[PDB]
Amino acid sequence: DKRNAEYRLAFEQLNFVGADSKTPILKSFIEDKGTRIDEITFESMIPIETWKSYIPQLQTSLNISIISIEQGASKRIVIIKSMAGDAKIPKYLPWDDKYIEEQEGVVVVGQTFSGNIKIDLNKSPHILSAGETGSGKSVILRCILWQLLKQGAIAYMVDFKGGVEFGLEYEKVGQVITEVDAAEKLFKYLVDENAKRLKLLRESGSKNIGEYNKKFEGEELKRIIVVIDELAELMDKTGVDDETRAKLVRIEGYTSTLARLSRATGINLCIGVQRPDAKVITGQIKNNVPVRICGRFADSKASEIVLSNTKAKDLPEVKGRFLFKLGADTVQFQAFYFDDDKHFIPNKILKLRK
Ligand SMILES: Nc1ncnc2c1ncn2[C@@H]1O[C@H](COP(=O)(O)OP(=O)(O)OP(O)(O)=S)[C@@H](O)[C@H]1O
Ligand SMILES: OC[C@H]1O[C@@H](O)[C@H](O)[C@@H](O)[C@@H]1O
Ligand SMILES: OC[C@H]1O[C@@H](O)[C@H](O)[C@@H](O)[C@@H]1O
Repeated sequence: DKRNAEYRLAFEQLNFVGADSKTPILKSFIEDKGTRIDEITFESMIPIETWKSYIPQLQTSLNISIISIEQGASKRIVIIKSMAGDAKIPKYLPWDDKYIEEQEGVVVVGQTFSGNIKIDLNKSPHILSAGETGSGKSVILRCILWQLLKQGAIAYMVDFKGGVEFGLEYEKVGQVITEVDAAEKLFKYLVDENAKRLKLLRESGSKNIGEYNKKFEGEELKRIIVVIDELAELMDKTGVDDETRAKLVRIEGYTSTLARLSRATGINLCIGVQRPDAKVITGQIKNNVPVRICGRFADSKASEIVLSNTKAKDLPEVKGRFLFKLGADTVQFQAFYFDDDKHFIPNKILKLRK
């Protein structure tokens, strides 16, 4: 057993032995081939505090990035959460207009171990971005929005916090919705537009809008991008009056309809969530939004609501580091940093539209 031998040598070189004069014995090594976050279990007579003093050295000796070291079942077992030293992903990756894909509908959200995370909205039509305050889960949505705007999409932005998350500059490129009445009128219009698009597809014998657009020289349907800054603002009906609750009941239905039926019509939903709750990230939403982008959560319950797994509690504490899920994949990636002050240039969008 080569690996066991290598570790024994690395610890012997450090004279890293317990009160029994024994180097740590390797017990388990559970590896995640998607996130590249391993779980390394050891049995030693060495206190956890000595292991933590050796973090810098142990990283170089074992050639791993240590995320955490913690005590297990007994004060004789330690668990190391780590990534291999050869599993390099940047800790900082700024956005560059060079990452924009020429293929209409394709977006790039960041970098994984080998290459970029690309989402084809013609295949995976909706994106859910989950993350706590200061994670950068909204930076991802504005990045996606930028790329789609650069490809000539029509945009709608939903933020009931008076549109702070999308100021005056965003209003030059699209409609910023800040009230429940405007959201109800918007979502009703979106369900109706979607229904008109479906009948165009059925009538013309087209599989998607791309095919329909080939058939009609001057009647081209544009991709509609809808950015919902906070899903809970639409889904939580508590503490509102009878009238407002009924408006939110109806918006919940329009959103369900859109997520389910807007697949080949080019009407994409990019939803932000801060607090994973099954009353917000509903069975209907989860079943119809294939892409999940997830920041680090301390509670495995929060991660299970978003990803149907506990991997988001294992993420490194690096700002911009996220998990990407599409079907069977739960992949670690460093999101591009889309800085509004440097990167959101509204006049480039207005020039390209002609
Ligand atoms: N992709 C990223 N790469 C590096 N730093 C990032 C990234 N995203 C955000 N940050 C930083 O982390 C902090 C996040 O704050 P904001 O930029 O306001 O994020 P946001 O996208 O609006 O996210 P929240 O969840 O809604 S506060 C800032 O100090 C950013 O500089
Ligand atoms: O869904 C497609 C994506 O799958 C991921 O597993 C890969 O790491 C990405 O590079 C790719 O774009
Ligand atoms: O909010 C609904 C309205 O959205 C606008 O962007 C459209 O141009 C209108 O036709 C529509 O009635």
